[PDB]
Amino acid sequence: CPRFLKVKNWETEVVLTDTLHLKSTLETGCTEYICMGSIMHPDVATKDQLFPLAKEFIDQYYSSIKRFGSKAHMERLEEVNKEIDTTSTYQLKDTELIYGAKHAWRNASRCVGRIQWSKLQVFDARDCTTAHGMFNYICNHVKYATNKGNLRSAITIFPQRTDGKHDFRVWNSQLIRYAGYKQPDGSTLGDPANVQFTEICIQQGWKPPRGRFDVLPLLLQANGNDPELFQIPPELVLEVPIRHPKFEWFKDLGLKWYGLPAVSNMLLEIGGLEFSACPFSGWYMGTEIGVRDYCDNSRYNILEEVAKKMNLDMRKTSSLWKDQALVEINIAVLYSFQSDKVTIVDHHSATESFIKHMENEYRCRGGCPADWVWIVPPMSGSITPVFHQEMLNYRLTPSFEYQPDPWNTHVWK
Amino acid sequence: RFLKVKNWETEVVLTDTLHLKSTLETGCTEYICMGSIMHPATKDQLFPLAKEFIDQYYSSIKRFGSKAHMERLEEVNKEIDTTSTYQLKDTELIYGAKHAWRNASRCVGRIQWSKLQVFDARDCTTAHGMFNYICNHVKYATNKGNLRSAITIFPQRTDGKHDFRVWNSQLIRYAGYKQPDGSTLGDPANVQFTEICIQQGWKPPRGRFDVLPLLLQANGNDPELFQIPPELVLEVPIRHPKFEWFKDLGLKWYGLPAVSNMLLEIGGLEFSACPFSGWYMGTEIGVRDYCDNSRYNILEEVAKKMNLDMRKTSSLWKDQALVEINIAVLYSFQSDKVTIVDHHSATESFIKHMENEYRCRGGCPADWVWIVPPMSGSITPVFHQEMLNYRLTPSFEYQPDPWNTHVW
Ligand code: HEM
Ligand code: HEM
Ligand SMILES: Cc1cc(CCNCc2ccc3ccc(N)nc3c2)ccc1C#N
Ligand SMILES: Cc1cc(CCNCc2ccc3ccc(N)nc3c2)ccc1C#N
Ligand SMILES: C[C@H](O)[C@H](O)[C@H]1CNc2nc(N)[nH]c(=O)c2N1
Ligand SMILES: C[C@H](O)[C@H](O)[C@H]1CNc2nc(N)[nH]c(=O)c2N1
Ligand SMILES: [Zn+2]
Repeated sequence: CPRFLKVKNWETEVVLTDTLHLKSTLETGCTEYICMGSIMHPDVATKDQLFPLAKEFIDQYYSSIKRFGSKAHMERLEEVNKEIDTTSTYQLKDTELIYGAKHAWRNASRCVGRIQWSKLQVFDARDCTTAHGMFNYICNHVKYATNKGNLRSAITIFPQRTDGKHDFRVWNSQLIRYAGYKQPDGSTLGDPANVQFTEICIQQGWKPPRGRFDVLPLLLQANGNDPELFQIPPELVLEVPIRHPKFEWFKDLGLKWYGLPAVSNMLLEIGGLEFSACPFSGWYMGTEIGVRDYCDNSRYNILEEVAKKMNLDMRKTSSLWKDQALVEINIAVLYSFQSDKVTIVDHHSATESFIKHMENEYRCRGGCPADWVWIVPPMSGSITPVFHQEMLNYRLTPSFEYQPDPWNTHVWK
Repeated sequence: RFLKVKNWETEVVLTDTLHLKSTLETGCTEYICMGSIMHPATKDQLFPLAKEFIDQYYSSIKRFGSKAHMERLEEVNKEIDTTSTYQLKDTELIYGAKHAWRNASRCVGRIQWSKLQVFDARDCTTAHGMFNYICNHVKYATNKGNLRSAITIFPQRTDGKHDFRVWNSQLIRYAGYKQPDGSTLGDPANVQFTEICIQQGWKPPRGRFDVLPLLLQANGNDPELFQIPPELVLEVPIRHPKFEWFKDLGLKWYGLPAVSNMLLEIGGLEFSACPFSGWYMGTEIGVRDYCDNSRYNILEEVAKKMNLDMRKTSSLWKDQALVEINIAVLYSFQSDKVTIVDHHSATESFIKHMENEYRCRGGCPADWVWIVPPMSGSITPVFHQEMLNYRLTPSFEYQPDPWNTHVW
């Protein structure tokens, strides 16, 4: 590979030079003859697989703290090496855990919020043994991160994978999400994205209120055991009713959303160690709710209803009634969060901050991997600066990864 | 291997085999994706390329290994041997041109690919000739508002010193002027080209929407200036169906998007001059041309007139203004009976096209970064459509601006 790759911004003419891509560790899925950049997704580590992965990470940590080649560095290498030899795995120090979590975020190509990467509260839950204990750790996380509306980015990290039959898993895709219910007539109540998970919860014993915005229970698996249900205390679940600054009728739509986006189904990989339960949270970009959650056809799908209340001509697509309604909905989401003082960022601010982050990263780190397809917001793409910015995408480690759904793999006891 | 693409909204899963055919590089590697980067002969090289193309042409007309097929390969071989090149048949030319369009991974309008009027201009020898061919193209394609896709193909490259080139980036574009106070009048995208026209003798009206002259290079000679006859230039005054004040902005655009700086490659042959044209998707003008910061940049002016609060970005004043502008553009073109497609309609057609191509051809190369419209992305079906990008030939390629290579 070429040592220097250039990216250009076609709006500002600014040219950046990437050297960091040489540290790329895994495959993107693309080849020389085909690009898979719009594909959504294109038994444990053996001792010999584990050695060089650990060393790579340890070197990286010690390089970051300006102690590369030091006695403490060489000693840590030796201690790790001996641990893998005698136990087939190793345990990270707290400092290394914190560094690795922050870097998984820093390395997340698809995240437009990474300017904040170094400000991440890390909770070490590696001493947790039961699903009840996971619940306790999770409640504390939610309360800390919510902070009465002044959100704080955080991650809680449960014990790493051992033999793969003792995995810790949060079965929820996010800590807070709304139930979806399929009706006998084929219609869907609540959030259609969550129907499958909802059915599992009901089967596991959950009594469903069967409403439109029912906060799902936690379904928590510890040490490879069967998962257990827990209700999050409602006072810990911060929600915002959606209203519009001009349209008095908007509140009559009865919409609301939760303040804390807290993804709980990813896998954190550090130094070849695998943390299958590592729920993390930041705060929302408005479009996540206003465009995707509300206006996707396979989600809440509210465009028609809003357009009708806006008295728009909905007969021809060329009237842009959809686009017109889309903007008002996103105005409403941002207005409601700001009014209740719950942290949220609009897509203009977020993308402008990302450009500055990207430029800084190129300066100090020699690059910043970015997935344009994900970075560009789902509305008004070209009026944000990221649209015009060439990006290079590649995978650095530590990283957040997708993993299979736990109900697909779990061995029921 | 067979590759699958999934639509995440419909859950439809298509299977791509067509990608196995590509031999050209994309720029990405196993470790680095360049999907958002805008830009990632000899007898010996020439014959296999010719052979590949003849083969797929005769394969496409259901006569692979026919008597005609064998003879053509032999004929082409002799011609490359004895002349260092070869000439396409008319049929091959037309097939080649339609397929370059079909294979254009960045084009959302490809449902139309087989409907393309091909104007053969390979007998052209002078800039005056080029002008004549171009006028006929514009007149035919414009068709009084009922636009018709067309391509005019000028003689292929020989030694590189005698290229035919249309120096304009589009046949019809507006001039851009650098003002004493450092601002720009008209279209900033064309400031450089405009300056070259001025220096070559063009007397500029110095307005906001001055139709540029044609600057035409034939056979490697110095380019020459021509004024397109105004009656051939269809333009649309932009008004809004609800905001009576919108027409007071004095905005307009031309009806015919006619890209003129690309290179058409067929069977190893290079057509450095091949202006082609279709019709507009509204966002091209309403989002990019009008609202890009580096273009006409009208958002602030429009938002003023809408009396929006422009203090905080979270008011989404830009997004509001953007929608209204695009409403105006569509309404204006439609009211004037000038062909235009909205991004909802176009992306919808593109999905149907993809379905067609997977069914009959085994896939469809597509560049999601370009296919998804620059506004309202995820409320169009292409946002939710996984796409595989790969390079098939015949193709349209970029080439350098002629003023960076030409000696006078
Ligand atoms: C602090 C404010 C943050 C903002 C505004 C933000 C913004 C975003 C947005 C808008 C996306 C696209 C999500 C989607 O469309 O589904 C995203 C993706 C992502 N974010 Fe961030 N984020 C923040 C914090 C975090 C944190 C704290 C982490 C981890 C420590 C993180 C890691 C990721 C990852 C791994 C993805 C890719 C998600 C996927 O592939 O499904 N982000 N972020
Ligand atoms: C008939 C109606 C057509 C529509 C609605 C349409 C639509 C579009 C749009 C919106 C783009 C993106 C352009 C940009 O953002 O700059 C594009 C790209 C492209 N189109 Fe089409 N198009 C049409 C006809 C054609 C024709 C007739 C040809 C050639 C024979 C063609 C070949 C291409 C190529 C090569 C690109 C890529 C341009 C580049 O790489 O800069 N299209 N099309
Ligand atoms: C349909 C689908 C969607 C997704 C995106 C989920 N990722 C959301 C996410 C992740 C991290 C975030 C961090 C901050 C924030 N505001 N939003 C964040 C949102 C993944 C997989 C599939 C599948 N299959
Ligand atoms: C600034 C820049 C822009 C571009 C995109 C031009 N693509 C226009 C185009 C091409 C073909 C079209 C076909 C139909 C249509 N409606 N519009 C069509 C518009 C490429 C290179 C550079 C550079 N440097
Ligand atoms: C098909 C396409 O890859 C898919 O719809 C992607 C596009 N870009 C995205 N970008 C973000 N931020 N989030 C998404 O879910 C998606 N979906
Ligand atoms: C940097 C990025 O590749 C560039 O801005 C692209 C993005 N997608 C695009 N898509 C279309 N249709 N037209 C464009 O000019 C661009 N520009
Ligand atoms: Zn790629």
